[PDB]
Amino acid sequence: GMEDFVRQCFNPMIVELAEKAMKEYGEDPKIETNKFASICTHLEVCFMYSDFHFIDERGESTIILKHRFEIIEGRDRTMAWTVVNSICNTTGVEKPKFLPDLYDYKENRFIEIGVTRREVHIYYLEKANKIKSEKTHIHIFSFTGE
Amino acid sequence: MDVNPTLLFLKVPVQNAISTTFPYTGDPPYSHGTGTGYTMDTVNRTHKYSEKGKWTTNTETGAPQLNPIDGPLPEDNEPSGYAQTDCVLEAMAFLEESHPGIFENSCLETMEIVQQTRVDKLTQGRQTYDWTLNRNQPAATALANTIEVFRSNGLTANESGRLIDFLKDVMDSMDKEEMEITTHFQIGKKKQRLNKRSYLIRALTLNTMTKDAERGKLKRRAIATPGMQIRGFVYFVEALARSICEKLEQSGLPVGGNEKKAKLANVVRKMMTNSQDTELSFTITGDNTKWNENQNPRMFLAMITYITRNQPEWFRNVLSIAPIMFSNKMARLGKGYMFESKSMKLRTQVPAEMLANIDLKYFNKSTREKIEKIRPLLIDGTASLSPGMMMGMFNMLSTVLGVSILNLGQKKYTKTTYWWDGLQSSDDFALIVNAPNHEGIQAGVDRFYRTCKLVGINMSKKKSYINRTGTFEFTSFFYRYGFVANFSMELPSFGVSGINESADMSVGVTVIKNNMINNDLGPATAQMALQLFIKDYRYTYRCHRGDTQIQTRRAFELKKLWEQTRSKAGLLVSDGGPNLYNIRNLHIPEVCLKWELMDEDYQGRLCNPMNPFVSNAVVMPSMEYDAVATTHSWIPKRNRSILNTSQRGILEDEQMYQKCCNLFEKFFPSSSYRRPVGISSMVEAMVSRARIDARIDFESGRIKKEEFAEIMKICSTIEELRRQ
Amino acid sequence: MERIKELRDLMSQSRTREILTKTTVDHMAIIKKYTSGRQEKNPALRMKWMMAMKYPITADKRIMEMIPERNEQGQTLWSKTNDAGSDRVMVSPLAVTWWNRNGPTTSTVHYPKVYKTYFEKVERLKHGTFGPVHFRNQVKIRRRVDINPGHADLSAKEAQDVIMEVVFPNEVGARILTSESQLTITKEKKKELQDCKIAPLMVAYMLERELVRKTRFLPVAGGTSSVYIEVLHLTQGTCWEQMYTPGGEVRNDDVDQSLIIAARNIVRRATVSADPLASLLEMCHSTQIGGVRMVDILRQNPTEEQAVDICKAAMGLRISSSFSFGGFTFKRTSGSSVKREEEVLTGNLQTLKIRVHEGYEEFTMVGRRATAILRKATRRLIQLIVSGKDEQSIAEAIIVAMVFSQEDCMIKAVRGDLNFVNRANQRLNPMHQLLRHFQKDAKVLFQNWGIEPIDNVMGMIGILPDMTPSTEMSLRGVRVSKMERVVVSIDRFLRVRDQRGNVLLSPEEVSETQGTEKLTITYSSSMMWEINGPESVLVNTYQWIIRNWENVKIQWSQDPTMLYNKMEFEPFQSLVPKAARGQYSGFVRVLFQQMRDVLGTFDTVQIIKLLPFAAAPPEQSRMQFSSLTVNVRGSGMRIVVRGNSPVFNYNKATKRLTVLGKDAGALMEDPDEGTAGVESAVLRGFLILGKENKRYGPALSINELSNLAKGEKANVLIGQGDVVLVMKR
RNA sequence: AUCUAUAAUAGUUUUUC
RNA sequence: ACCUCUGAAUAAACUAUU
RNA sequence: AGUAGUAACAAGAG
Ligand SMILES: *O[C@H]1[C@@H](O)[C@H](n2cnc3c(N)ncnc32)O[C@@H]1COP(=O)(O)OP(=O)(O)OP(=O)(O)OC[C@H]1O[C@@H](n2c[n+](C)c3c(=O)[nH]c(N)nc32)[C@H](O)[C@@H]1O
Ligand SMILES: [Mg+2]
Ligand SMILES: [Mg+2]
Repeated sequence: GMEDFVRQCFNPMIVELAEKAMKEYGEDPKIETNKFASICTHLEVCFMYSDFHFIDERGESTIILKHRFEIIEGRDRTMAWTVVNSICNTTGVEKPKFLPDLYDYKENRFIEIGVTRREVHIYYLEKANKIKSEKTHIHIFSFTGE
Repeated sequence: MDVNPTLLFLKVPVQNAISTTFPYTGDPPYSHGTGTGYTMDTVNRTHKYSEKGKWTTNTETGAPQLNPIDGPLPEDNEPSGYAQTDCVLEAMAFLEESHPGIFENSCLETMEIVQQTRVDKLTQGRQTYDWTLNRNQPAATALANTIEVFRSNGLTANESGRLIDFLKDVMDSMDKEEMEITTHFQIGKKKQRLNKRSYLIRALTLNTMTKDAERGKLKRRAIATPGMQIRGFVYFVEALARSICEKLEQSGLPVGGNEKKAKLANVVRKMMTNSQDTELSFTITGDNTKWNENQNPRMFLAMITYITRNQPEWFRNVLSIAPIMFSNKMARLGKGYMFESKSMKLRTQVPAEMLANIDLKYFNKSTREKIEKIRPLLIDGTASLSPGMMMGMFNMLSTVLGVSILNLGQKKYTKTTYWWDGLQSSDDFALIVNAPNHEGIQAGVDRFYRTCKLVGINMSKKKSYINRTGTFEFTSFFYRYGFVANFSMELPSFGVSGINESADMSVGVTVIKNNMINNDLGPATAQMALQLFIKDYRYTYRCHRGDTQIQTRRAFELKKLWEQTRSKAGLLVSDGGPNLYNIRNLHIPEVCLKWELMDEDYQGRLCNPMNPFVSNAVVMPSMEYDAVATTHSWIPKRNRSILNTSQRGILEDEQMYQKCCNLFEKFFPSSSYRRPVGISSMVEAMVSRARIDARIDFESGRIKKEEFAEIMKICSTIEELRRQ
Repeated sequence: MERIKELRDLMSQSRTREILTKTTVDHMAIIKKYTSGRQEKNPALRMKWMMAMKYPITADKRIMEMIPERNEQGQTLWSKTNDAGSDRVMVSPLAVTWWNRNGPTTSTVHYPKVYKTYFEKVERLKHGTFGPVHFRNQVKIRRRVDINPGHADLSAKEAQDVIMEVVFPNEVGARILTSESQLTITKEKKKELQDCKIAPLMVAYMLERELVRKTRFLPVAGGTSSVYIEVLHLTQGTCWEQMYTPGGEVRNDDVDQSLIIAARNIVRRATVSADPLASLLEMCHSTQIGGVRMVDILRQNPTEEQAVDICKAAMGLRISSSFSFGGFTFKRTSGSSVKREEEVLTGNLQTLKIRVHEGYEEFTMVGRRATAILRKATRRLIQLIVSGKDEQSIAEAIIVAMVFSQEDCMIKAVRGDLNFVNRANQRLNPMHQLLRHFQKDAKVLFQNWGIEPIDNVMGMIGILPDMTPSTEMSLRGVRVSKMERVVVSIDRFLRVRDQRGNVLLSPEEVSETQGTEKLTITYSSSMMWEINGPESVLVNTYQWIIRNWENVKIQWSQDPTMLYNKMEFEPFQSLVPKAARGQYSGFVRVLFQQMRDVLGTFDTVQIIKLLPFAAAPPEQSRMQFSSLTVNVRGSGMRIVVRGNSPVFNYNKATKRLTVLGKDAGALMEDPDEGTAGVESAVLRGFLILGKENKRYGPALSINELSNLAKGEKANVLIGQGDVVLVMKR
């Protein structure tokens, strides 16, 4: 019954993006419902992170033009890697070994967003060991407000 | 004196003049009418080879199915399909015991292949039996129709792009109560709604036809075209069989050409060296009688089950689907027959779908007997064919079975003073038997024959012979202490291939060079072959020399081009120039061979990218046998027979497909070089690429803010149009 | 802007919008191959049929404005009829040949750049040098040769990734170039193709022609490099060889490989001569490698190899007593070895023979990124002291040292489907296979090697199986540290001694592998096959016996000693196993002597078959031989003393002698041939009288004939499944 | 020393009474 | 009857070329 | 009639 709640609560765009992301790797949203909810929450967090942000003519952060963040989540691996490669080539930023979630133009770095049901620190250490990069920024949320 | 060419073999050994025995200068035999007679003969013969088996009625299709597995052991030397399942499992077990880890490693490689293969693998091939039209279609067209039908029926797991997801969609379609399709007629579209059993019969159906242009056969034979539902499963099973065969020394597949000859020679010499000097050695030039009409899909399922032991369940299921579908297969009968009335001087086509309940007075005696024998099997316009592998399918799994039977011939298994080994390629084999005396040789041959009978393999006695080891024949390769040259096999390749002028010139010279390297084509004969090819090339393309008066429609233009040229040697043969090829420069493209002899303006016109015949730039249109594209790389016309049919909307559809594909290539330059991958739609991918590129161009200052805003506005308009 | 406007146009139309929305990128390939069906079955017949049509050729609709409808003679050049499934129009070949004489002319100056490979072929043929044509007994062998060399230190996939990086930087996906070769080539081609004005697809195809290796199996004689393969039709035939040298610049690695092959062949052949040094010198002065004299190459080639160094020392050149193994230059500071073949069982349950070096030895390892000192005994690593640069360099050095040590732990550490034969069932070098296997994944090797506590000597660090610098326990016998030619004298028997007097090299140290040359090796002497491969050596030896059968027969009848000492048999004797040369020679000489004393038992074929084995110094033993072994590509191929054999089969119907499947010539029947079925050159001390004779009990074996005495007739199972009556003189 | 790129096209091989 | 259209793509493995 | 050979062509479709 998780899928019914996921479709009822999350808005249709995020649901479609999560369904596409799961189908890309053969997963069925009807069967894998916990993963469905996880991906929907991850996409919702990333889109809340990105939206309502712009860059002025000077080049500093502003809140309401070009958006401050380039969204890499919610795309198939081909387009996501196209965006990552193009940004790295045009900006000189180091190319990550794994697909990040956002690119921040102001800080000129990649951001790896994480939403965790466990405590923040263990998941943060897991992601830090996984990527093996000191440049890819990591930002971890939690359902408990940590 | 009466001339007897055959007497040449009295002095020249037959293997050294084996080219004389291939009459490949005349036209090959063809099939003129229907293939229904041959298909019915094949079905009747396949069921006759298994007639003592158990009869059942399929609960899902209603088709009568004959099961010869574990049937009575034969008492004679007639062909039979009564393979014993325990014997096949024991052969697999001993093959695994002689090569530890072969099945495990093959399964690992095949698991990787299964997980990584994309759906567009199915487009590789000429024709696929389209169940939505009950006839053959181009593989890409059949796949597109199947995907469209599945999408209209809510079967969209193939959108991932993986082949295994397409197979999941096929399995899900098998459970749909009703499958809907679309039909055209004299040109409107009509919806047809199949039921569960009708769709199931269509999905298990293989098309049949006759084989045209086959050498060395007096009588014609039937061939099969697999449908869209089974192709992926057969591909995965054959991938596993290929992984197994690559690890087997006796396998004749999948190695071809000089590599195959070297492998076979090394294996034969290793067998000779391992043989003791104090024992006899005999080799059997062996064929099998009706290998594919006696092998059973149930035994292939058993082999796959033994091979995939201790594997994940999904892998076993995806490998097992193909034998299961093949043991429930139906065969299309074909075109039918034509009836001629002599008195009323009329002829008419009788469809094969009416043979179920047609009066038998029209047919002759033999056809009437065929129809009487096959009528119980007929269902829904097809024939139930449970036993047998139809035609040219599962060749490498057959090779695996044959190699297991060969492997059963080690002394640890024979447990006597004789032993055997040899080569296996699908159904053809060669066998080497060692024994202290002739009695042991006879005993070993008998044991091999009886073991093959046990696993359902019938050695063709009338097409096999045995002699002292040192000469044999295997897969049309003639071995006389080593493989001999056979020029007649490659003789039909010489000539104008029929691509275009440049490609045909390249093919001619490359064929001459390759036959010099491989088939012992001597230098003098190579020069004469070059002369003959040039003559045929000039006659075919109306491109004789400018300084000749051969009256053709093209002769005036070539005369004009010849007159105005200053350096005649620089002109291509396609333009009426001379032939500069000899033995030393057979490997060099013609345009490059005489590049420095060309006039500047003639060369500029010939290699002009702005010419209408080929789609600082260079001429580009798939440039096989065409190193440098010129105006001679044109494309001939397509067949226009489809304009008289109801499928003439496919032309407009493919025109729009090409338009969309070229527009997409305008956004992803590497798409033509390497095939793009992705689950997103074409418009979505193009819009995302346009947005990221516009942002980067603005950031690097290549475009100004106004153009960026215009691109963003057009992208927003496209997004709005996308939903509506 | 144009792209987005065209896309907006397509999204406005209903059908194109449906295609663009419902088709994913994966299905774009399917719709790209989508067609109504090109009914092409016999393209040759179809082309012959279409060339009789008025307009068999399609062209773009711009031809109606670029080419007139009719020429001067009024012949029509194009029609307004459209091709099926397209907007292209139907045109005549007259339109193409009209364009080639009246069309607009562009600048074709970039064509040699875009198609550099084909014009490179043209230049190589243009500046090539042709030598004489020699009619010989060619022996071609099916081997993997390269037809497109591509780049040396690249594979097809690595080359493709490099091409994608160079041409399509934003389409590379997730690939990151790791190999230093890839980074170097990528930078070089990016700089070279900077500000290039060619279409990116064409640039990618150029880089594919330049960088992508392609190898195929072909029946090849002579050099196997690309420059020789492309002219293989010209240079090699069934009965002739055309001397030819390509006109371009020759790669130096090919020169090194061919020099190694030639030096090994020359040294192995010279070892069996009476004076090895003089034979080696006269062979090195008569040898050419790719149109270049061998002596000049030796004077200007820094190649570390045993046979190459022996050849250098024979000519007074300074040598470096070194060799290569797994990308490192080894040098034996002290110790000695004797090779010995030992059969071992691999970790993945494979049985193979490995050349095991006995004795205790010490070495120094030098590599482009690491350096080590190695001490070892027979299949046992005493200690290894690596002083590499980074973690991966030290890991590679440790792996190479472990494989070199021939440790049984290393053998048992093999996992997976590691094959030790070629895809064409050609035996591979076991050490190379072990190196390539453990250089892919060496976790199991390090796990099974063991561990050992360190005593903290000089501060040299330890190493753990997961490549960490421990200070308490390390890999067994492995320690981690931190970061010249010599005048020699060569003996008459090719024994190289340093100035002090210690032995540095010897013929026994020369590898027994029989490889093939990248560049054609031309040898100019009486026997052009004297340093050829084993198959050519055997075929040409027996053909030499056949051609010279008259005087050879006379000498065999009168003065056998000089016949056995012919220089022509020495290339053959280089194939007989060293330990068995004397035994075979003595056995064959006794057979010949019995054949002379028993008149009428004169089998010509027997003498021809057994003569080359009598060229060695005889050793007298009572052992009987039913077959004599000859090393051909690593496998001992037997020649059966009685009856035909895989190496040697004589056909009585054709009177034609075939060796290894190659015709060697036709014999002529002698008047003194024995047309009585009596054989005297099959058993060392027994004369074959006739067929089976049941009077003398059961048949026995050849290896149990010592108990028999003078005149004791018996039945022996000599040969392939035959029993005959033999008697003792 | 190793050495199945990918793809397209053509060609070759693969029979009961 | 005029008129109009049209001249016909098995499977697998391999080889060659791009 | 002829081609041809286990079934066709000796024009087909609109
Ligand atoms: O392509 C072949 C050869 O030409 C090429 N090669 C050889 N040398 C060079 C150099 N110097 N530069 C570039 N290329 C070179 O490498 C290929 C060698 O193939 P193959 O002939 O089959 O191998 P080889 O017979 O040389 O044996 P290999 O395994 O490579 O070992 C080489 C060398 O090492 C000696 N060796 C091994 N072991 C374990 C030894 C030992 O324990 N003790 C001593 N004293 N020597 C040992 C081998 O016997 C050879 O001498
Ligand atoms: Mg992510
Ligand atoms: Mg056969």
